[PDB]
Amino acid sequence: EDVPLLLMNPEAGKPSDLILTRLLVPPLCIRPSVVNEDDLTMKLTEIIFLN
Amino acid sequence: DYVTSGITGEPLEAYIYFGPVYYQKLKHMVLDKMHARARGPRAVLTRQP
Repeated sequence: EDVPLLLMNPEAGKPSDLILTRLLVPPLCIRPSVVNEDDLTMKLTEIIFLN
Repeated sequence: DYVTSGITGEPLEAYIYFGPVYYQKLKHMVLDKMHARARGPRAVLTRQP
């Protein structure tokens, strides 16, 4: 009931979704392996390492 | 100068102004600027030429 007063459309999002606890990785066509590797690949590797 | 036309052989009505002027060839030649592309190499990331 109190979510539209936070001006969020509850069909397009929920307030629980602003905190990420799972994280999509982009496909290989978005980060080309011969640029060697793209910066997003390194940052994702470091996130896996810190996990 | 009184100047005769080379095409018709008849002289010209107005006089023509001859003299040696120092022209200098600049580096912008058309053989270095003519360019075309049908289809060729594209970028890897954004697949456009």
